Parts: sequence; structure tokens; C-alpha cells
Amino acid sequence: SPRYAQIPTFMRLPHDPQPRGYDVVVIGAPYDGGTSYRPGARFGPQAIRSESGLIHGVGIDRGPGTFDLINCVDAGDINLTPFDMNIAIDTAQSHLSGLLKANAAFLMIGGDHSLTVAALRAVAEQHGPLAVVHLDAHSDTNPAFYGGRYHHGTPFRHGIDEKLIDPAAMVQIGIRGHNPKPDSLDYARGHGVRVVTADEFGELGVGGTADLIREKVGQRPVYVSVDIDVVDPAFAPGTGTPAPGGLLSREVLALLRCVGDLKPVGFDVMEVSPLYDHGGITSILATEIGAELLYQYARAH
Amino acid sequence: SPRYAQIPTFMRLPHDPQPRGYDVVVIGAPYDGGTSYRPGARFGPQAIRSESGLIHGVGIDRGPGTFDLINCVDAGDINLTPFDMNIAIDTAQSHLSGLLKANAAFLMIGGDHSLTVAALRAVAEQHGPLAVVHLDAHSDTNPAFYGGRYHHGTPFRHGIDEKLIDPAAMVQIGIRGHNPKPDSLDYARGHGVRVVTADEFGELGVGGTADLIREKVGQRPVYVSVDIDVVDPAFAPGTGTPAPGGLLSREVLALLRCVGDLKPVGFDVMEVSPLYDHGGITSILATEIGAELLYQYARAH
Amino acid sequence: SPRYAQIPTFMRLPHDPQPRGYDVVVIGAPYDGGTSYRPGARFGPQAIRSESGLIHGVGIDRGPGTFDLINCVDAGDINLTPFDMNIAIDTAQSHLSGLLKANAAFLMIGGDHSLTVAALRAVAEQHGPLAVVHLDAHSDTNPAFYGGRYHHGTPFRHGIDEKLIDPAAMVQIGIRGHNPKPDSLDYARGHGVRVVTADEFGELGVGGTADLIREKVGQRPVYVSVDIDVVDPAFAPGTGTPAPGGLLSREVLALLRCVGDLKPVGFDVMEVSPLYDHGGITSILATEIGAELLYQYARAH
Amino acid sequence: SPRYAQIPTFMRLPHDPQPRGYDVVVIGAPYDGGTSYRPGARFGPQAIRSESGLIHGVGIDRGPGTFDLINCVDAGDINLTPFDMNIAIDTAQSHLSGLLKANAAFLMIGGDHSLTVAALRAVAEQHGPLAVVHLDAHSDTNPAFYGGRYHHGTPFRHGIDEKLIDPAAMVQIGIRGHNPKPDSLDYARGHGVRVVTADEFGELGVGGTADLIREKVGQRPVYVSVDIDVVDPAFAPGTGTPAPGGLLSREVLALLRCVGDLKPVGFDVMEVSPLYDHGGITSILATEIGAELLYQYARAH
Amino acid sequence: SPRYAQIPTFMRLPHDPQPRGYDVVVIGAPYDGGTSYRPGARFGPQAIRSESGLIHGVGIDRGPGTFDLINCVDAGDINLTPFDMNIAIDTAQSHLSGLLKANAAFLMIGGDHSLTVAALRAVAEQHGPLAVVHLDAHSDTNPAFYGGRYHHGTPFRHGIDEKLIDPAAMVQIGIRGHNPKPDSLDYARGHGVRVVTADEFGELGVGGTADLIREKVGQRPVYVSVDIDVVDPAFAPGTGTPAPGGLLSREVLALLRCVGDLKPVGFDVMEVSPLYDHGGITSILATEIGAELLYQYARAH
Amino acid sequence: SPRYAQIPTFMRLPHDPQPRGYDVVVIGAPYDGGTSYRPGARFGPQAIRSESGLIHGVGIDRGPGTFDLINCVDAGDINLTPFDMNIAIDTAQSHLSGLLKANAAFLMIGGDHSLTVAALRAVAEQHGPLAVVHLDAHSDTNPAFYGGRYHHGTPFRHGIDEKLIDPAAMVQIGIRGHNPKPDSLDYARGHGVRVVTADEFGELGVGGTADLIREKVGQRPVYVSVDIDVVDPAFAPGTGTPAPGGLLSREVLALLRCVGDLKPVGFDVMEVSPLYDHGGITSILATEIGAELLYQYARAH
Ligand SMILES: [Mn+2]
Ligand SMILES: [Mn+2]
Ligand SMILES: [Mn+2]
Ligand SMILES: [Mn+2]
Ligand SMILES: [Mn+2]
Ligand SMILES: [Mn+2]
Ligand SMILES: [Mn+2]
Ligand SMILES: [Mn+2]
Ligand SMILES: [Mn+2]
Ligand SMILES: [Mn+2]
Ligand SMILES: [Mn+2]
Ligand SMILES: [Mn+2]
Repeated sequence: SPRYAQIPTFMRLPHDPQPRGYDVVVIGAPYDGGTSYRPGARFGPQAIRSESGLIHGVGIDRGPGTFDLINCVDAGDINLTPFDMNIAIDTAQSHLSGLLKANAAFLMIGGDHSLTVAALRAVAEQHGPLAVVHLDAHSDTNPAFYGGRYHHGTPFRHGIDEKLIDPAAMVQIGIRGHNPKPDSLDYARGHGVRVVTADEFGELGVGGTADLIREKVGQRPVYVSVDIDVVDPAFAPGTGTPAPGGLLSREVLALLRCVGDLKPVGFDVMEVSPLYDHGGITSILATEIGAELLYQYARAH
Repeated sequence: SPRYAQIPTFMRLPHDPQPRGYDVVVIGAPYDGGTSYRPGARFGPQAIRSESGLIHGVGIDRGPGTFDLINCVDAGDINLTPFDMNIAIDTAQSHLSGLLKANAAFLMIGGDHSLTVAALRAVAEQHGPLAVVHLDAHSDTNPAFYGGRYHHGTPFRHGIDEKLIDPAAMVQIGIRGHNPKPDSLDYARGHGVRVVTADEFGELGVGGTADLIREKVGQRPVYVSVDIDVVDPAFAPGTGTPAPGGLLSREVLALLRCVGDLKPVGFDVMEVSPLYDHGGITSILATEIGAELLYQYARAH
Repeated sequence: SPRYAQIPTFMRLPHDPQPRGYDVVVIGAPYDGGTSYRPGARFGPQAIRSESGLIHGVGIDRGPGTFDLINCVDAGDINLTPFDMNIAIDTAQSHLSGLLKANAAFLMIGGDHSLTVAALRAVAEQHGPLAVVHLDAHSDTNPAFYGGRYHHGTPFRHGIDEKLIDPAAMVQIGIRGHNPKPDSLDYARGHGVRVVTADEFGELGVGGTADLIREKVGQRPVYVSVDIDVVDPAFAPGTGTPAPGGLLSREVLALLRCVGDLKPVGFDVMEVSPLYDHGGITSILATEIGAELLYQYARAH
Repeated sequence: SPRYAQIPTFMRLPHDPQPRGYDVVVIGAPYDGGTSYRPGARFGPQAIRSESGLIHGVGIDRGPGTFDLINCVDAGDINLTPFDMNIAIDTAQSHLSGLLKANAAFLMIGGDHSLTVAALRAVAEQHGPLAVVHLDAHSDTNPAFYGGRYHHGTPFRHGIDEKLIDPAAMVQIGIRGHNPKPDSLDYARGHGVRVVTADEFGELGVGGTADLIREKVGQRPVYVSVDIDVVDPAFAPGTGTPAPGGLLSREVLALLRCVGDLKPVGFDVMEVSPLYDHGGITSILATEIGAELLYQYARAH
Repeated sequence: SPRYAQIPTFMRLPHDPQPRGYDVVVIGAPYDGGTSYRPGARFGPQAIRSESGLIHGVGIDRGPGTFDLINCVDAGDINLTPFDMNIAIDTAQSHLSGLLKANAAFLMIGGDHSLTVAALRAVAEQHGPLAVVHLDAHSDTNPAFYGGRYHHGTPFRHGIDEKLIDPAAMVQIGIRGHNPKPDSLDYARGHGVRVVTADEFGELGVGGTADLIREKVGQRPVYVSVDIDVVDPAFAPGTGTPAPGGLLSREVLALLRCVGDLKPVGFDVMEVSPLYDHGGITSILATEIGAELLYQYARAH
Repeated sequence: SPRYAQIPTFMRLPHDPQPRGYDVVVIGAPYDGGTSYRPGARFGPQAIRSESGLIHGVGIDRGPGTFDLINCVDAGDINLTPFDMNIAIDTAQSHLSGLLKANAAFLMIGGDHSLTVAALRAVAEQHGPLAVVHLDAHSDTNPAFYGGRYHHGTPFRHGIDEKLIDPAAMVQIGIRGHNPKPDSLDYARGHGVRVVTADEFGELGVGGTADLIREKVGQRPVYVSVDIDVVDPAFAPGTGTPAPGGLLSREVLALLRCVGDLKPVGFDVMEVSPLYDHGGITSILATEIGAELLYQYARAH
């Protein structure tokens, strides 16, 4: 049976709009109301599902395969309105919380990074202050404002302010490019957030960074949020705010292997904007990233 | 609830892999093993479903809307192998026949036009020799050959040879471009098939051609097969064998309105090849064509 | 001096962010917060300006050329936020009103059609109830709702409700496809709006429709709003909600010639979404449409 | 044998870099040194050859097929430098003249329209003042200037000035858009050139225009020059200077049928710029146009 | 003479459909009947030839240039049917064997990787059991099946089973992603095939892997088969089954330098699918890879 | 205020066609008359400006931000004719010299690399023989010829011949691929130019190469010329002559940091050809490169 046949689900997992009893639920968040530049992330879930036919759960020289170790399912998407930022975030929180009431954790395949604040609220409600591993070209700890409380640059600002995240246990890797202001990282650092710029990542290497993550996160429940623009635009051209000089696909995938040494309670892959993608390579990468996280979840439990 | 949200089905119809009791079942045939030039029609069903979110059943100044008049469903796709032409055609016939055992008719959204021979066999088995309305830039009545019994240029040749079609009640509109040989249409015409070239269509007009169809088809059970390349490449660039100087989108959609004055027992929309499409306009058109046929089915019954 | 050289302005007109004393000001509205399906119209103004280098004011066998008859300028764009629908509409109204305080009229090159409610408010404030010529594939007279008061399907609903438009003097041409509900046009018609579907347009022809417009509009001050999706997706693939079976580019351009026989007090060209465009043909067409309106403005005065 | 197999030649004709004894030689002119806006026409010959696999010489209900009536061949390309306008034009003239020394006529598949002056010089040298049928969205009778003697807007200006063309026997169809100056057509008309704008073409129709051509050309040796941008950008997006509101593909192809009633001594299809093409539909159309001209040549002799 | 001028051949080499006496013949295999996901590799030969204009034989600081050291030619393509897998493979074998009867070796630029079994049969027939250097993201040693004996995942399975390859002298580099089953590599390894995953390649480095190849291949006649998907999708997006986290272009090109220390008797570059390519960079890379192999052939002899 | 709003200028800097008193003026050179293969670089300035909205002057953990340290402005473009190579180069020289008469230095965002000879003449006229840091995949020190005195392969040949450059103080990094002749680098090396091939760059590393630059350039006034094709086609597909196996985006950006330790008197970023770009990633990279140079200029002064 061809992998491009049949209605597309993430990695061809079974479909269940009202999942109950699974370890990890894959949930789509087709929304880009938080994008400040290029929109289009609302089609991310659809594109990612479409290309995921090429990725299975069986790695290489790994065990029996992710899906034989844990029970996963594709719960469809959250009905997020494209007309009201505040309403969409609340709907997201509500939906994500609902999932956690009957399932261990979820993997959000979405639109812009702003939606992560909803995930953090839902996950923190069930585990308490969370440790965070954030892969992004941008810090996403910028101030909100009137008529723009949830732009995709505020997710982790809210997380820290709302005590959803324990800054002393948060590490963001890949920061590069330009800050909106010269003292934009003072906030995150002042709160104890460990910032690893793309430059330092190059000095530390994958192993070095992996050790740093393990040391800063420990065994606290951790949320892994991945902004697709963390990798260089060459590997992920389909995104809203590309930033030249990013990580290689293999570097990111290799790094994520350390997640298996932690206690992940949730993750997401955001900012995929299909329209700007070339040959669907961004969606395919996004899929591979999701697959690696799902497998690491299994290894960790 | 946004139309781009949730797993995509044709026109967002309910999904049921084993449909029973419906008037018309939408079935995908993701296969391009019959394409002689550009492949890719295997992704047609997926692309068409994806863009169909923009098309509803409620026309304009029409009745209550197609889906309140008849019961339709998206039965997913036929598992067609991309490795063996003969096996795929048989699988298609078997699957399509299965659908007719518990449902009135089907609408095949597929890959290349070769698959239509399987539909004709399935439909003819339940209604006897069929009347045919074929929209295509090519006659598709060419000879088969060893190692290529079912290339997309043979569907209606088999239909006539196998007595699945009553040539005296077959009309193909839109023929233009180039025949493989100077006497290529002698076969169809010798059998009594009415050929209306794109040129003559221009002289007859939509109404004139509609009258011709009604007169040649009468009230016999009719199968309506539409090759997307019937319209000019400008309106449908996403197809395997484009042919300049074709019909306008509106001309084809207007023409299909006459189907409501007949007794349709099945139809298909083939040759959509997404990779060559621009802005998804081909898939969107293909969707609109399917919607018009579904509505005409309702009007006819 | 090459037309692709120098910072791009609409039709290479002079730039003046705070214009005063001109006949017609070209103003960009880079916003798509009202789009219900495909976003991207926020880049419309930029793309349209970019490709406008190919279009001059000198027609063919026309007079001395549009720009020697009237004084026009490119006023840049309105700073429209992508984070709040209500705030963007108010900012648009305010900015457009500002322009009318020192200039005769404006030509809004924008994002989604929802922004037209802001233009109608600004224009109506200076001329009173307006006559309207609306070219669109959709009526855009649908009900608003909580958390979505200004989706691009509500502009003319608000116009009528707010008494900004005199329905008895409004004509919309090109309607086709699907209404959200079977009784969706009852509203517009009940108010006396003349609806000319793409089908009727075909029967009436350009001349017939032009006479109808002149008769229904008279000499009342008229606002001409053009949704790029009025033309078939083949001619304008770069738009948010394509609708197959639309008008030909030449048909729309020819029709707009009748504007010179009226008293235009404003116009706009909306819904151009560059990302879905092919070869920039949509932006080029949008430019030509704007040029024709500017010229007709001159002819009318 | 698949049509996409083997090194590509125009319509899969035999290849012969030094042809002798043929009726019509297909020659490529990969050059865009004359383009004033979008470059890229230098790849036109290559793209056109590539897609020509879909077009044969056997029409529909026509005779035995073009290639059984006349002997044609693909002579490869003229080595045209992209660094010097004047040198390229001379090289073109020299090469084209060489072809005519041993073959009846040629079909130039090229780059920008400026190259036609070289063809006119070569053909006029063997037949004397020529009658001309020019299909273009622009008159191409603009003044040359220092450092730009051969921009693609000067071909027919030179033709008339150099007495290569008999203006009283020249007809250009499709003119639309914008003239560089309000009295830009005075030159052509003053010389007796019959200008049929896209607008008038609509009034005259294909038949009416065909009669006009026959009447104005008579039996004088005629050169048929076709600028691909004569058709609307929707049908030919792959060109340097698109002009909205153009002819339909079928209109142009139908019109060219009248060439068979004349005495054609040469023709060309110019301005195809592949990079801006969508789905290769422009190259495919260009191919079909060349095929129709080749067939009409045969019919005329 | 511009490199984009004249009918395109691989690296602008002379053309000869029936070559005799050359060292290396470049032969195209326009076929994708073995692709299991995205088709399109049938256009690989054409696209690769088209872009090869940018690559010459003269390296940098290398000797006199590849083409002055050995005699190469472009033999056109093998007429491979797109309708029957088994017939195409036999035709390929027959054609490739024919070439070896009068020429030293060949470089197959093709479609999907399944075609390599035909090359292995032809080469093994003249040299006996072969040593193999296989660059691919997938092992291609999967089981065949009824109605799919030659899908692109079976080439090296057949090679070993048919004794065309000496597994103890086979090395495949770049394996990554997902195996169809958790014990999928047991077969290759059980036969003594050295598998170097993309991960291990990173540890070994180019030099380390080069030493490993030299040691495992020795001086036995070796066939070098390169699947374009061995490099990360960012460098080669135009392929049927992309696999994130692949090698860098420079890594692969640098690695291939070790071929000059072996005794190459044949090579191929497969899976290039132009439709999914961006800016032709995949075809350009494929060309550069072919050039490096040709040069290494010369160095080795 | 959205960054995609308002007429686009490089990095949203103020616009001033006749700048006076600034430290660095950003000037566009929309010209590709020197391209030998793919044209299109004439749209480079426009595309780069368009995407530059994403890049600010405020780096990360850097000082107050580039634009608070120095005064920069976007001077628009040089009116370069696309019809005459020699005239365009002279116009460029004249315009660039004019800028230097009232501003410290300029950053040329242009078309093909041939234009750099004009910049070198203008800069050398005010500083004397210049030291040069050239990043390119090609040496660009090839011989000129009649009818092609300024093809993009001659810039640095002229620079040395005309004594505008002090070869003993010139370093070009990234050379790879193919030389037109086996002894093509003898010229540059014979003059004392330090050539660092992409291969050697890999051995030296960023730091090693940075030291080499500092040592070979010293404190002499230096011109930094960057050909976008220096990075692998994966990172910069939008260019005229791609060369596989190039540098990573981060490698080039990191390397340019050493410019701050020198005395830069001018720089340029050339060969960006938008049409071949994917997701605008080439233009975005080009922007980032320009930003880094501007910042390093500030650091150096
Ligand atoms: Mn983010
Ligand atoms: Mn980010
Ligand atoms: Mn067909
Ligand atoms: Mn067809
Ligand atoms: Mn609208
Ligand atoms: Mn609309
Ligand atoms: Mn022309
Ligand atoms: Mn023209
Ligand atoms: Mn393979
Ligand atoms: Mn592979
Ligand atoms: Mn260069
Ligand atoms: Mn270069």
C-alpha cells in the first residue's frame, strides 16, 4: 500500500479526533495569527502531514520502532480562528488541556510560535513549573503590547512571567541574527535562562550542547519547543522569518537525541510556512524532527 | 470552523473507507502508471482534496445545495500499485465494483485516464452497454500494445472493443492538437462515435453542443469522463499532456449543466498532475467540475 | 532609465508619504487579517508596485496620457497591524480620511477586501451615501460575528447597514461559485442591490453590463471596488479565494472603461496574494486595472 | 520510444548543424541582449525544444502530416554573444543568410524580438521588399538610440527604414497596453502599416482579421513574425514584457491558419522567457505556433 | 560560443548514438517506473544535460582537464518504456551491454535507482563479480515482490543474489532515516557488506571513509553507484525520496576523489527528479558528481 | 509598524537619491549585461531590498546597533542601461565617484560582478592602489575580448592591470569548480594574489583564513567584494553561475567579522539573480552579508 495513498495523517498514524488512553497525541494547530512578517503557517499542519508519508517510526539500528514502544495517534486539528488572536490562544489552551486529561502528552505540529504559550499553560497545569529546551533562531521573549498580546515573539516571555517555566531550567539554542533592541536578551538572562547562540553552538558542538542541556534541565519535566527556523534557510526555506547562518539539519536532529535522557512531557514543531517551501523539504524535515522527538519520548519512558 | 482545518476530504464530505447506502461515493485513484509523458497524476487525489476546501455544495440561486439532496461520502483511495499497470487496473475494477454493490454510483478523482477502463467495466457490469460523454483534448481511442496494454491513450478503445460502451451513444468534446497518426480518428468514427473537436465546439457553442449531447445520449445510462486537459493549459497547467488552444473553464462548467438532463451512472475527473500546477488552480477547477457533476446527478434524480 | 531601476512606486509615480493637493493618491494597505482561507494579501501592495514598472499612463490612441491630465502620487502604505482586525480597520479609516482632507480621491492597492469598509466610511463622510460598482466573484455581503467582525466577506454588508452605500445604486458583477448558504443573496437583493452573476454577464456582454451600470449608478458619486478574484484564476492565480469560471482579463478591463461616464470618488483593487501568483501576472493585471481606473477618473473630470 | 527520451530537437526533427536542401530549417537564436525589462529569452530555444516533445506534425483531420509534405530539420542555434548587441545582430544576419543559400526558408525560435531585423535582412536579400504579418502586444516600431541601436522595440522600425518591408503590405495584430509616447503609432501608420489593436481584433473576429490579412498581403512574399506576448499573460506568462487583456491561445492559432493562403518565405516565434513560465505552458504554446506555421507553409506550397 | 547555446549534451560532449572506441560513454536512462513515492526521475537525464553547460572538464590546479586525458561522448538515451518495469530493465541491460562491447565503460545518468541492476549485469558480464561503492541515504537491498520485482529499493539485493557483486567488497555510505523494518540491514551485513551510516560518516570524516573504501575495495574492478539523495535535501531537493540530515555537497565530492585510487569499471548518478528541484541546483550537483567520476576514471588509468 | 509596509529600501534605511555627508551609502546597480550564463542579476537590488525588511542593524550581544554608530542611507539605483556594456560601466564609475565626493564610502548591492571594476576605479581614485578581499567561487581574473571587454569574469583582471589593486595585498577565498583553462590562475598568482580555494578554506578554517586575510591586507585601505555564489548553491540558489560544494552561510558571515580589524573603504555583494532564488533565501542572505559589512565598517572606525 503506497504511502501517498489514503487520507494523510502524521506519519500515517491512525486518526482519532477524540483520543483517549494514548501516550502521545499529535495535534495540529493551523494558525498564523501571530506571524509578524510572512503568514502561511496556518497550512503547516496540512503540508507536514502530506509529506510525512516518507517517514516511518522504524529508525536505523534502533529498537523495534517508535510505534511499537508507545501508542500515538493523529487527533486532527484545533479549530483555531484566523480572525482573533486572543480567542485562538484560549481555544488552543482549552483543546490542549482537554487532550492531557486523557492522554500522557502531545506533539503540536502547528502554525506560528505564539501558540506555544497555550501549550505551556496546558502542560504546566498538569506538571507544575516546567524545564524548557527551546530551539529557535530568535529568543521569543519579547514584550507583548496592546492589540498584539500574542505575536509569535512573546511565547516564552509569557511562560516565564506566568511561572509556567522555571527560567533556571530553560535553555534556548540557535539564537542569531538581530535582536529588536540591543538589550533584548537581558530579560531572559536576568531570569536565569541559558542562551546558546548559533555561534556558541558551533564552539560547543552537538555533544557539548547536549551535555549543557542535560545539566541545566536535569530530571525536571521538560517541554521541547522547536521553531523550524532554527536550521539555516537552506534546510528550511518554508518559514515566516528566515535567518541566514543557521544550523544544519543533521546538527539539530543529532542534538534532539539527548531528549531521551530527560523527562519530556510535551513538544512542538512550529513556524513551518508551506508556501515558501521548496520541494517540500521543510515539511519533510519538520516531520523527521517530530519523529525523533516521539522516539526520544519512548526511550525516556 | 476554517475550511483548511481538519484532515482534508473531497469538499469536506464525511469519510468512510467502506461506504454503504450512499447515492454517490467519491473515490480516489492515486495512480499514474499509464502516463506516457509527465507523471505525477498519482498525487492528483491528494491535491484535489486539499484545495476542495473552497468549494461547497451550495451553488448560487440553485436549490438547497447538493449535499441536502443526495448522500455523498469520501471513501478514501484505491490502493493502486505504482509498479504494475495490469495489476493496478484489476485492483481498480475490483474496488470500484465493490462500491457499486452497496452504493448507487461513484465519482472517481484520479490519476491518469487509463483507469477509466476499470470504471467502465464496473459500471457496465451493473447497467449494460453505456452511453458516454467524454471531455478531453485527446480521443484516447489509440491501440494498446505489448508491455503497454493500458497506457492512458487506450481507455475508450477498450470500452468499445469490450462492448462496455455503445459507440453510437458516445460523444467526445474538445479534441485538438495532434493525432499520433493521420487516420487516428477513423476508428472511433467508424464505430459511430461523435467527435466534436475544440474547433467545432467553438462553432456549435455551449448550447449547441449541449443539444448534441442530449440527442446522441438520450436517456440511456451515461458515464461522464472528464480529462482535465480538455481546458486550455492556462486554466489547467497541472496535467500530463497539455494541449494549447483549449476550452475556457467557464465553457466546460457551463456545458456540464446538461448532465442534469440525462441519466448519469458514474463519472470521473482525471489527469490532474499537481507538480505542474500553478497556485493550485488546476485542483480547484477539478474540484468545481466534480461539484457540478454531483449536483447534476441530484438534479437528474 | 530602466523601469526596474530605482525604489518601486506604483507605476513609478513620485513618492510622498504626506501628499497634499493631488487629484488621486495611490495608497497601499498591506494587510490580510480579514482573509478566511489563504493569507498573503499583506504583500499585495509590494508585489503590485514591483511589477507596475511595465505599465505607464500613456494608453494607445488615447489622449496625452493619464499623468498629464491629473496629478497622482504614491503615498506609501497605511501602517496596518497584522495582530488586530478591529484596530487595523480603524487605522485604515483614519489614514484614508486624512488623505481626503487634502486630496480629491485615492486608489487603494491593498490586502483583503475587508479593508474596503474603511474606505467607504472615509469616502461617504465626504460625499454622503455612495453608489457602488463592485467587481467580485463573491457578494461580500455576509454577516459578521463575534471575534470576526471584519472578515473579508463583510465589507459591503457594513456599507449598506451603515448607510455608507445606497443599495439602489449598487451593482456587483461577476458573482459565481458557491454562497455560504442557499439564501445568501437575499440580503443584497432585498436592499435593492443589482447582482450580475458571471453567467448573466456572459449573456449581457461588456456593452450590456456597461449600460446597466450607467443606468443604475447615474451621476451619483460612485466608489469602484475591484476584487482581483473577479477574473478567472487563470488570469489571477495570486489571490486568497480563487473561483473557477471567471471573467477574462480583457472583459474586466473593457468593462471598466464605462467608469469614465460616471463620477468616481474613489476606488480599490484588492485580494492580490503574491505567493500564489505565477510569473507575477496577477500583480501586472492588478496594475493595469488601477491604471485604467486612474485614466477613467481623468476622463470623467 | 518515449518523446521525452533522446537529446531534444524542435518537435523531435532530425538534427543537422549545416543543413542543405530542406524546405524549412528550424534555427534557434538564444539571445536576450535586446530585452528592456525581463531578460531570459536566451533560454527560449532550449525550453521550447524541451517541451516540443508533445507536439507532432500530424494535425487532426488534416492531411498526411506536415513532415511528410515538406522536409524540415533542426539546425541547432546561432552562436549569439550575450555581450554585444551589434555583434549579435550581425552574426544572426550572417547565419540566417547562410541558411537561405541552401534551404528554402527558416523558422527562427528565439530570444527577444530585436533579432527579427536580422531575419528580415536575410529574407529581403533573397525576395526583395517583404509583406509582413506581425503578431505582438507592442508595435516594435520605436526609435533606436546610441548605445541601444537594437533594443527589442526597434525590429520593424529598421525593417521599414531599410526598405526590407513594404509598409503598405504590413499588418500587425494584437497591439494593446501602453505606447511609450501618445503619438508612437503615427510612424507606422504614416508609412501605411495596418494596425489592428487587440480591441479591434475583438470586433473583427478571427475571420474578419484573416480577410484583412489576405487583402493587405496579397500574394507578395510574406514574413510572419510572432511575439509570444501577443496572447494574454495567462496563456504565455513566460515572456519579458507581459501585457494584460491579450488574445486567447485558440484565437492566435486559428488566425495563423490564413498563412496557408499566402506565400510565406520565413517566420519566427520570439520573446519566450522560460524562467517566468508556469508549467512550461508558454513553451508548449510557442511550439504549437511553430507547428501551425510549418504546416501552413506546406499548405501554401 | 555561449554554453547555453546548441542542443544540450552532457557537459557539451560530442553526440554519438552508436559510440565505438571511447573510454567512457555517458548514457541517459529516462525512466522512473521503479519509484515508490515521487515519480519524475524520467526527466533527470534531460535536466542534468541542460544544466551541465556550466561544468567543464578542466578542474582547478588539476592536470590538462578530463577530456584531454580520456575520450568521452554522449550516447543519448536508452529507449526505456514507462509502461513495463520488467521490459525496461531488460532493454537497459541489453543497451548497456551493447555499449561495453565497443567502449571501455559508461556513466549512466538516469532515472530511479532500480536501473542499476541492469548496469551491474552488463558490467559483471565483462569483469566478473564486482566491488561496489554505493552512496545513498537508503540501503536499496530490500526484497522484491510480485508485480514489483524491480522497485528502486532492490538494485543491490539482486546484485548480491545474482553474484554480480562481491558483498565482501561492497561499501555503502550515507545510510540514514528509516528502514522499512527494524532488521532491514541484517541482509546486507550478513553478506559482508560494510554499511557506513551518515552518522558514522560524521565520525570517520571524509579521509577516514576514503581509507575504509580503499581497504574494502582494494584493486578489484569497482562500480560506483551514486543516489543523489545521499546529500541532504537542501543540496538536492530534486529527488524522489528525500531524507533529512544528509551529507554536504562538498563532503560527497571530496569523498569521490578516492575513486582515482581504485579501478572503476562503471558508474551512475541516479534519482534526480527535476520537478522537485529548486534553481536546478540538484541537476548541477549531479553534473559535478559525474564530472568528478569521469576525472577520477582518468586518474585511475 | 510592519517591516513589509512602506516602499522598500535596504534594511529600511532612509532614502536619498543625492546623499551628502553619510559614512556609508547603499547603492543599487540593477544590471546583468556582464552575465555569461544566466541573466537576471538586474533584479538583484530590488529583491534584496524587498527581503531586507527582516534584517535590522542591531546584532546580538553587539553594541548599540550599526545605525546608531554610523550614518547610512539608501541612494536608490544607478541608471544602468541593459543595452551597452561599455556605457553601463562608465555610468557606474561616474555615479560611484560622485557618491564618494560627498560620502565616506558605499555598499554596492548589484547585478553581475563585472560592475566591480567601476567601483574599484572610483575607490582607487580616492585612496590609491587598494588591498582586496574577494569572496567568490571563481577567480574573475579572466582575459577580456572584443565585443566583451567587461564580462563578469574580468573585474579583478582590470583591477590589477589598471593598478587599481595591489595584488600583493589581495586575497580571494572560495575558488572551486572549473577554470576555463588549466593555467587560468597563473595570472593572479604570478601577480602575487593569494588564492584560497574552497578546499584550502576547509583546512584553514574560519579563524585560519581570518588570520591570513589580516596578514595579507594589513592596514592598507581595503575593498571587500562578495560574489553571492561563494556559498554553496543550497544557501544561494539565486545566482547566475552556481558552483556545487561551496561554503556554508555561517562560514562566510563568520569570516566577514575580520573586516572590523581592517580599514574598509568600500564593498559590494553581487550576482544575486532573484528568478532562480527559492523562498528568497538568497536575497535574505545577501542582506545579512551587507549588514555584517556595514557593522564591521563601524567597528573598524
Ligand atoms: Mn519562534
Ligand atoms: Mn524563530
Ligand atoms: Mn485522456
Ligand atoms: Mn487528454
Ligand atoms: Mn471580495
Ligand atoms: Mn472575492
Ligand atoms: Mn515584440
Ligand atoms: Mn511584444
Ligand atoms: Mn537508491
Ligand atoms: Mn535513496
Ligand atoms: Mn564573480
Ligand atoms: Mn562567481
